[PDB]
Amino acid sequence: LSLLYHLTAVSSPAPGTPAFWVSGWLGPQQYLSYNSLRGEAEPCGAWVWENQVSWYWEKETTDLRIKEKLFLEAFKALGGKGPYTLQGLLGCELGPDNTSVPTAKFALNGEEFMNFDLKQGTWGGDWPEALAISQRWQQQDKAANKELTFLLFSCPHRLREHLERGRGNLEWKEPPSMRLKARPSSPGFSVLTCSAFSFYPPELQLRFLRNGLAAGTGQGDFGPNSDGSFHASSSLTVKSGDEHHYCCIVQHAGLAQPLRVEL
Amino acid sequence: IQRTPKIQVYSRHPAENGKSNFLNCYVSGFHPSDIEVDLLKNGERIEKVEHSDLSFSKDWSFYLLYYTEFTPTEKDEYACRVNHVTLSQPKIVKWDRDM
Repeated sequence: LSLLYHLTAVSSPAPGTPAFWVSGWLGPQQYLSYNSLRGEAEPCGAWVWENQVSWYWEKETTDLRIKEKLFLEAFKALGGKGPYTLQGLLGCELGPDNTSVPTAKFALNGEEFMNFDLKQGTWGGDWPEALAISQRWQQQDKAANKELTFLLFSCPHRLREHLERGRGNLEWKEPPSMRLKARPSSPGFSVLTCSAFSFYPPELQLRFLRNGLAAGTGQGDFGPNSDGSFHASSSLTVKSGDEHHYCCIVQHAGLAQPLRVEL
Repeated sequence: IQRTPKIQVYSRHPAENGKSNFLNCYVSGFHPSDIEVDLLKNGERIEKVEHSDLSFSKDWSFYLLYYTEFTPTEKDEYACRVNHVTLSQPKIVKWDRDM
C-alpha cells in the first residue's frame, strides 16, 4: 500500500544519459534508484539505513537487469525510427485482506498501450506495436514466468519487508510551516497567497475564508522538496481594500487540528 | 504525444534574508523526457545546482526537480530557465518569494 516501479527506456539517449532508468516507490517516497550506466540498484533517502536482509539489493539488481534487456529489446520489434519511449508501471498494493493486488501497465511514447494479463500470463494490447512487443517478450521464453513471479511473489514480499523494517519511515509526519501574503496586482486587485512549506505526507488542504464565511479553495499548486518532503501554495484574487477580512485554513496529518492563518 | 512543461519555483523553507535555504525548480507534466533546466541569479546561471531522478506521474508525463543551496536577499532575484522541444524559446519563470 503501495510499492511501485517506474521503468522508462528511450531509443536514442543523448550521451551521458542512461538509456533506461528505474525508480521504486513506497507510497509517495522514493526508496530505489537504478540506471543502465551504473547498472546497480541502490537505496534512496532514509532507506540507505534500513536494515535489509543483506542480499536484498542484489535481488533488486538482477530483476531490473532482466527488465532492462526486455525494454531495449522492445525497440527492435518496432518498425519506425521514431525515436521511441517505453514506460512501465509495475508493482503491487496490499489488499483489503493480506493478498496482494498486481499493477502492470505499459505506455509507448506517452500513450498507454499495453498491460500484463496475469490470469493468462501474457502482455496484451490493441496496437500492432503492443502485439509486436508482447510476442517478442513472450518468446524470450523465460520472461512471462519471471514477470509473473515478480508481481505475485517478489514484489509483494519486498513490500512486507519494508513495511516491517521501515514502518517508521512511512509513518513520518511533518507539519507545514505556513505563510499568508498579499501582493499588488491589477489596480483594484491584490493577490493572496497561502503557502505551505516542508510537510509530509503529500495529503494537505488549503482553503480561504471571506470573513469566517467560506471563500473557496483558490488556485492550487503543489511540489516536492529535495528531502522527500513537500510544498504547496494556493492563490486568490481579491480587491484592493478588504484583504484583512480573508484568512487561510490548512489541514494536514501532522497537525492536531485545522490551523487558521492571518496576514 | 508531446506535453509542454509546467514550471514552479519555490524555496524549501520560508525565505528569511540571511538564513541559508534551498531553492527549487519543479518541472512536471512534460513529454518526452529530454529537458534542460538552468537556475539563474540576476540573470547569471548557477553552477552547483543538483537534481532528482527523472520520474513520471500516473498519466505517464515526466517530472523532475532541480535544487541549489542559497541565501536570499531583499535585492537579489532568482529564476528558472527551461528549454524543451514543445517550446519556441526557453521559458524563464521568476521566483516569487511566496508562491
